[PDB]
Amino acid sequence: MDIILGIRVQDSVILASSKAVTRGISVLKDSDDKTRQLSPHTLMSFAGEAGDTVQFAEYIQANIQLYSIREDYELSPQAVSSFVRQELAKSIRSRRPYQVNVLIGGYDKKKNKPELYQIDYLGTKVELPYGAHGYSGFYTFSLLDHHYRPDMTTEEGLDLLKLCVQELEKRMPMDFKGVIVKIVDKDGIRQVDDF
Amino acid sequence: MDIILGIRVQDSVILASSKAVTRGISVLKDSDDKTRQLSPHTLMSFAGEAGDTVQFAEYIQANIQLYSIREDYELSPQAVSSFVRQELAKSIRSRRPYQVNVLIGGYDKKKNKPELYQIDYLGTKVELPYGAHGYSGFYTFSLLDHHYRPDMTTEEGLDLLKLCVQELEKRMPMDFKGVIVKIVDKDGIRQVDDF
Amino acid sequence: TTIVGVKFNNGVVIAADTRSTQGPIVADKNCAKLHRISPKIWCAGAGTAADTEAVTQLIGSNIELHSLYTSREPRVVSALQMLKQHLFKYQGHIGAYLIVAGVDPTGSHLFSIHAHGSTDVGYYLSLGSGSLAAMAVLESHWKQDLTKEEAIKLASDAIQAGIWNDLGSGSNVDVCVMEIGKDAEYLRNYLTPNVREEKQKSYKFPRGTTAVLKESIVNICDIQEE
Amino acid sequence: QFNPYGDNGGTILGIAGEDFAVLAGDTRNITDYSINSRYEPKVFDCGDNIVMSANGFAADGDALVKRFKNSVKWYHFDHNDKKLSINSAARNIQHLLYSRRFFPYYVYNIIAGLDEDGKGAVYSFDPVGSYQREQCRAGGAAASLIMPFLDNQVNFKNQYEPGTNGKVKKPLKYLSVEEVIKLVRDSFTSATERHIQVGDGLEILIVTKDGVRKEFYELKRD
Amino acid sequence: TTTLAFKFQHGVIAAVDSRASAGSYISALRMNKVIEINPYLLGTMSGCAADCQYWERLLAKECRLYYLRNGERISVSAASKLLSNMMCQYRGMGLSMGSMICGWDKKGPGLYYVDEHGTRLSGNMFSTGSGNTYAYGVLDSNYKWDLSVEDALYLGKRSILAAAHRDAYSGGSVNLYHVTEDGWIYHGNHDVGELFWKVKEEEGSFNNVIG
Amino acid sequence: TSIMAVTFKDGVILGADSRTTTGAYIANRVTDKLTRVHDKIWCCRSGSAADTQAIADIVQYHLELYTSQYGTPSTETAASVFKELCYENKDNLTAGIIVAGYDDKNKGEVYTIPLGGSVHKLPYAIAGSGSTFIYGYCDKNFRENMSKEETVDFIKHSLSQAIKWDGSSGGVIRMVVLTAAGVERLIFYPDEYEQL
Amino acid sequence: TSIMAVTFKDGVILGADSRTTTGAYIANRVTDKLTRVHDKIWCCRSGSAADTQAIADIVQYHLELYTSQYGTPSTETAASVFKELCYENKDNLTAGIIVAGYDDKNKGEVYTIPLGGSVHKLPYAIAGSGSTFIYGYCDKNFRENMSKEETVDFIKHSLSQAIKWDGSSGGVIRMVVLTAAGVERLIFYPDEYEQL
Amino acid sequence: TQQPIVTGTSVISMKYDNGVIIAADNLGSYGSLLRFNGVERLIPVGDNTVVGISGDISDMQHIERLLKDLVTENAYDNPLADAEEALEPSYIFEYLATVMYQRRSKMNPLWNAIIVAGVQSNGDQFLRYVNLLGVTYSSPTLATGFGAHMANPLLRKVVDRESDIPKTTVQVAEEAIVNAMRVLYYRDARSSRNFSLAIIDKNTGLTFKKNLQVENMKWDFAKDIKGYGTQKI
Amino acid sequence: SDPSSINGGIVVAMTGKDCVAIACDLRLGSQSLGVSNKFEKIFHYGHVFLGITGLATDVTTLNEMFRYKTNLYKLKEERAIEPETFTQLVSSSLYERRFGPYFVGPVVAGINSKSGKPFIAGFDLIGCIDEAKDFIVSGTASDQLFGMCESLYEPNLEPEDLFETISQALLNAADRDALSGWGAVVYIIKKDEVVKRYLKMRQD
Ligand SMILES: *[C@@](C)(CO)[C@](*)(O)[C@H](Cc1ccccc1)NC(=O)[C@H](Cc1c[nH]c2ccccc12)NC(=O)[C@@H](C)NC(=O)CN1CCOCC1
Ligand SMILES: [Mg+2]
Ligand SMILES: [Mg+2]
Ligand SMILES: [Mg+2]
Ligand SMILES: [Mg+2]
Repeated sequence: MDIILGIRVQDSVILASSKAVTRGISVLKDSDDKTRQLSPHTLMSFAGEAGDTVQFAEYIQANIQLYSIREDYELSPQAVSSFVRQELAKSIRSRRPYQVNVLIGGYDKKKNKPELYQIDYLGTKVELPYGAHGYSGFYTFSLLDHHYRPDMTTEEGLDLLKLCVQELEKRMPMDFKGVIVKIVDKDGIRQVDDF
Repeated sequence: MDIILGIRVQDSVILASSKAVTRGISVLKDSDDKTRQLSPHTLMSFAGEAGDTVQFAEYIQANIQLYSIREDYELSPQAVSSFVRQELAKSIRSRRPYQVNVLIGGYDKKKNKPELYQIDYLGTKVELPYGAHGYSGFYTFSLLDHHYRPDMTTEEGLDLLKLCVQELEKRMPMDFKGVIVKIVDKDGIRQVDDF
Repeated sequence: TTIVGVKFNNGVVIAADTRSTQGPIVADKNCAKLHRISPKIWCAGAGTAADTEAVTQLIGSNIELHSLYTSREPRVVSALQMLKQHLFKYQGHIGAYLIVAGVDPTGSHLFSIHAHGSTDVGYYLSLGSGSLAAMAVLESHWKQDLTKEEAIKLASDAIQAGIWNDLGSGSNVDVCVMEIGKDAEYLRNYLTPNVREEKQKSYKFPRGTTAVLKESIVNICDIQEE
Repeated sequence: QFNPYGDNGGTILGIAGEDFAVLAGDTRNITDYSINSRYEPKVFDCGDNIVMSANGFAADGDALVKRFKNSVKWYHFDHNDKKLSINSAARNIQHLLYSRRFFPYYVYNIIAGLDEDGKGAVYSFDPVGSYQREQCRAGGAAASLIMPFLDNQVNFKNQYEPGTNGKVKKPLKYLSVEEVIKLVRDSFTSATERHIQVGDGLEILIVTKDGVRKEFYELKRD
Repeated sequence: TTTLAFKFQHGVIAAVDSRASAGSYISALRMNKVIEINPYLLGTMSGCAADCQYWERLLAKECRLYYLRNGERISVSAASKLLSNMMCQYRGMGLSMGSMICGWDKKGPGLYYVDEHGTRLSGNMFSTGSGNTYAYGVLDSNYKWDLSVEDALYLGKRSILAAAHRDAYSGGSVNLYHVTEDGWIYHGNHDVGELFWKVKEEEGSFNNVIG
Repeated sequence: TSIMAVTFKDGVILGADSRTTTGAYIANRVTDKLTRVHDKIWCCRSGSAADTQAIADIVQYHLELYTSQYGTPSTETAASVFKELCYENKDNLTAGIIVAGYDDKNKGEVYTIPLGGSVHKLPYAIAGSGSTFIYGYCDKNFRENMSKEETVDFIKHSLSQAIKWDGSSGGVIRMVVLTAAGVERLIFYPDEYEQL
Repeated sequence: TSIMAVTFKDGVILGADSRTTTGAYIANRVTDKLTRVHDKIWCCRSGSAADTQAIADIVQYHLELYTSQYGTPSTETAASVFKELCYENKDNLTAGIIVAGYDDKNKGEVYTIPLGGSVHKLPYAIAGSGSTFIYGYCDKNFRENMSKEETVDFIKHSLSQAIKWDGSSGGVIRMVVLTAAGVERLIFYPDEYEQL
Repeated sequence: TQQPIVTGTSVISMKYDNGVIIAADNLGSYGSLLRFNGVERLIPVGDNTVVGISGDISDMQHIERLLKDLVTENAYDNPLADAEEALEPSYIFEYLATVMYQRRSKMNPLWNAIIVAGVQSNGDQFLRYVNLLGVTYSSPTLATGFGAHMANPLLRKVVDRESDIPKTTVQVAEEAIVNAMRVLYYRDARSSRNFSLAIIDKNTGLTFKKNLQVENMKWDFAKDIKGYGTQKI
Repeated sequence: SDPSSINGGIVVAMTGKDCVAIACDLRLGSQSLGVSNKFEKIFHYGHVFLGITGLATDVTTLNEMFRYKTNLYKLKEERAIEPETFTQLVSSSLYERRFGPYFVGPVVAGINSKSGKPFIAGFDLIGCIDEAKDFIVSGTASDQLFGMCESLYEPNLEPEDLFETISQALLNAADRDALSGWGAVVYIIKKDEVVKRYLKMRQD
């Protein structure tokens, strides 16, 4: 798929992901949710080749959910991101690699800190205050470099995110049909229904 | 460029053309007018490879304007369309062909009839009640086939045209930044400033 | 195509089949592959059909003008030389493979010529997709000092070999005999061994079977008086 | 580089009647512009009142027929000499063809027989296994020549009743075996004229409740 | 091909064309591009006819086994997913199959789009095949949730007609289906030749065409 | 193709097979590969028949025109005209030509002109696809100032082996003898040369 | 490469040049292309050195094991083992091998195994890039039941010409004589064979 | 997948009233080089079958061994190996055809074209073709490679259809085969003068003729042919 | 990509008793997309009819070109051109572009005004003439037309019978071709009257 953004503020992580799905020359769907909840305080958005994205995401989800049941314990965002990276680094040298880029947004309940990890299909992991995949960063990073502070509120994070989407909507040739926004904080995961 | 539409109603021809211009991954302009007035009652919209479109359009414009001054007389839309077709049919077997598709909308003052001609870069001319170039017809022709009558008013033509643009905006992956609409009738050429 | 050329006692004979193809489809079932360059110089062509005609008509035109200029009857070597120099110039892009034969004041002649401009002399020759089927017959039955009637038989037998055994060849046999001191006789459809059998049924329709929308008279006449 | 496929030409034709079915095919076998055989049978009696023909690449066609005949044999062994119905044979062949989805049998396959209600049936396949029951089907080299003729003369397409002028169609009256064989012979005579790979001979297999009968007719050998 | 399917108040409509191509040659005028998996499940077809038939008939095998083991009818969500998982095993091997899984289950009416890439999308309306853009134009401008069964059947029928007309590789005939909670219902085979002229007169559309 | 030209006491002899192939099909089994460009200057042709025929026709034209103006041309002069064509049009030609002629002053001379357009004056020369198989035989058996009968036997035996091993070569063995006495054509059939 | 094996009255003689090339560079000018697979069964190698060495090593292993179990193997048996390797691995090999050996029962025998993996029993055999130039010479000069000295001269003259014309061939001429008397190695240097 | 190296050219055959005839030249070509001049490409199997093979010679030698092993294996625990349960031409052919089609299906073909000629138990003539693709066909006349293009036309003048077989004698059929071999020597660049011929008759059994030569050749007319057009001398 | 099958279309011509017939479909497309259902492919220059299939730009171009050439022919010769002569003009004009051809499949049809003899002819894109007695076909459904014409045609048909035969040959061939259809026109030609009929066919 196309655009996935992420921003880590004071007390939460915010993930924005496009709604469009295109087959051939036709847009089949304009309300697609490009994300999966891995655990109550960990969310993963994804973008890449058709089919591979969801298959990979659901496969990761199943593994983390299995871990949670076995240990009766939630893995830290850092631990989950490392597991995901290894699966992708394992995948890149396979017969047919999984062509998927992800952002992992989580709230670490132990450290009481939000955390955002960016991982590409090669297995290239980086922890960031804000991140993006594909061409999304080319348009948005200049705004984020300028406006981002680490002490921002969730509301300020959403306003800076609106500005990023507006810039994308102005200068990108592709119509990605807006974004679904989700917030990850101490209380868990929730969706912003009006954006 | 991307989308150009045309519709011939009772007493006028209406041409709609996208406003977007893209270089690389960036949309440079969102207010571009993809049209040239060939004569007071003849308008030509165009779409194709970068640069070639405007060069060809302006070259045609200069030739028709030269004819008008020489004879003190306006060529019929049919005559102009034939001249344009010959230039394109001449062009296709050149060393470097001009990669331009056009719609020619004109009002014939002699016959008191609106006329719409569709010509592709090969020099393939057809007179139509409604027409389009590229992928535009794939989305819009089904609506036009259903809703079009030959006795439609200009206002009804604009409403049917809005429905076509709305369908394009829903099902096309590319953001073409809306359209500039122009009407060609007995009184000449005018632009609809609110669309 | 299957085409052949056979020399005999007092002249030369050429022959050809009458099938033309568009891949595996038969476009024409009674094509004419025997072309006239001059009255007593005929050629048979295989390969690109338009090229064999065009190149034949061009050289035939120039040969006629040459004959008029020189006040002499045209020679086969002249047609041969003009053809090969033309074909050579286009480096095989004019796909004309011809058998050229004729009689002139010098005698009787038989040449083959390829698309790239190479010529060849012989007493018996064959060209086209059925050239191997025909040449098998020629190599089996040809001899020195053939009569006119023996040569026509050999030629048409060679073409038949192509008709039956080669899918690129079929239908009828055309022949042209060029004897010294005589007019050349062109025997169109000398053999007709492939007539279609009667159909089992007539597919003539009842009048009114086809649905019609509009009728109109077409004005083919010029603008009228009064 | 080695090319495992080839084209042996030929053309086949299946027509379903009210209480009978025919499967016809020319007897010519070819490579490129050469003739291999003027009489090489292409339509086979496979048992259980079923006839079959695999047109295209002869080696793959012979292998498929050979396998289906074998499938019929094992159907009797495994299911108490039960008769293999034409619909069950069709489905079985789909699975034989899809076995090689990634190295296909390069053949257009047709089978004919009678359904369980005694009516005539023809089934048509593509090289990878898609099948469907039809009334009329020509397959092979001259399939595009023959099919339009059958749409016209079997299903009365584009034919209307005189006087009405396009308002009322020609009614779909059934065809007799004698009428069908005329259309088959005229189809192959016409195909032989305009297609170089078709000719030499025509072998027709007719299927009725009484059994499988053969008829042979000569064709032009050029 | 052109296929479409959409959810509405009284279940789901499914409409398909009937043409089959072999390049420019029309190999079939009357092909069934729907599969009755069970009395409450339908499957549309677009792409390689062989792939569509084999895998959806194999899906029907797997849906029947589900009923025998669990003593309960399979959901549309689960059925669509079994199919998408089959596609993922032959991922990259060259299959060509675009299909909608239509049905009624405990959650009400269900509609899923599945393709050869393993894509699986839930939605109220879908259209696949070479002529899907033409069908979407008619659907998008006339679709409502508040449609009557009579109007809904006509919409899907009319949408295929639109595509059959313009798209060269769509046509032949229209096959209609209506899925209810009592099961699906076949609403006939409609020749496009006859339907076109009928619709032109009654609706007044296709003014550009002479008849 | 198998072609050769050999000088001897009284002049020079050209020799060649008669096979022309289009792949594995023998298009002509009685070809004449020995071609005359002047009264006593002949050439042996190898490579593209179209190219070698076109060239030899042009050379024959040049030497006919030379003779009209300046009298009988030398064999060296003929070889130069061949070379000038083969060298300047090397990008569009595939021609391997042996030139052989007799003067009264220079006697028998042999020039070979391979693919590039280079010229090499030699006592004897061999060329064509079948020449590869007789480099050893010809080198061992060639002598200078042989008699006519010895030279004919040398060419006959040599081409006999070339034909034996090369599929592109075969048919009859044609020869042309160039001396003061005149121009003699010879021919040797399979039943004669195969049993050598 | 230029290799050959010739049968005669008292047995068989193998012969070869000594040049190994990597393009136009002579990597080795004193190569030993005559290799022993058994006491009186030797082979001449042509093609890929890696492939022909690997094969000959395997064959030597098979015949050593054959001898331990079943006694002295025939020359035909040795040729069969070569063939079985060359034929079954033809897609990954480039090896042209001549096999030659002496029995008391069968006397001198020669088998050639070209690229495909086919086997051909012959009176004499030639192979390698330089063999092309001596097909004519060898055919004309070979006789059956020659003496040892005649056969050595035949091989010496033959390879002399192959070396003369083939750039891929050269150096010294090595020979191996296989008779009842035993195994004799010979060597002939350029100054000897070049002046022939 | 491979390419053929040392090759054998045309194999030609036909039916006659009491049996079949088959013939093939004794050449093993190495591209344009006529490398091997003593190669037998007709291989008898028992006293009732002859297999003629063209194409790759190494693959031919492989097939030759499969057949030799087939005879050995048929004799195992078979008291009627030289009588009722002897190998038939139809058995030998179907075996080869099974092998050829399997090899092409593994994309590792035997690069050959094979004609199995023989006479069955009931006196019926057997003549069938198979090649590297596993393609099989039967006809009154059969030929491989160039023979298909040049020999078949000549042999079909003798036996154009099935009804012409009883009318064709062995003297006429042999004459036709020998003429065809001459024509191939004139016109096939990868052919030789020397060839082998085999006759399998239902009465007189298997007659295998070796070291045959093409004779009565026409070359004399070559002396008159001069130049390529305009040359007179 | 293939210029001869981008726009699609078909033309067929037949001879009858003292009459000829020529017919064409009306479709013009951009591959799968149908653009026009009014693209007539038959033109006439006096009493000589020309049908052209293939690349539409070249069809339009050639019509304008032969109109040009026939108008000049008439001014100089002081008479209308005949079918046999026009056929040679088409062949000449096509071959002069031998190495940059028009991607077309022309079909000539007409009656000689002097001899009264019916005449039809077809060409390849490069000028080779196919002068047939029975029928000529051209287009993307040429294989289909060959099968229909070869089976339905019989010689010496009357105008009103010939109409039915050619109409059914065209209609049923077009219904087995994706790139042909969308309407059809048939010209029935006699020595001094010509009728033009539009056929009713399926619009898919
Ligand atoms: C449109 C017609 C687009 O072509 C549809 O998608 C249609 C879908 C369909 C058809 C029949 C059953 C189920 C679904 N597709 C085709 O007809 C398909 C198009 C096609 C052709 N080659 C393709 C390659 C990849 C993707 C699509 C391809 N055609 C076929 O599948 C052809 C090969 N099959 C048949 O023609 C099968 N029938 C021929 C007549 O006899 C019965 C079998
Ligand atoms: Mg990264
Ligand atoms: Mg034939
Ligand atoms: Mg359509
Ligand atoms: Mg050296």
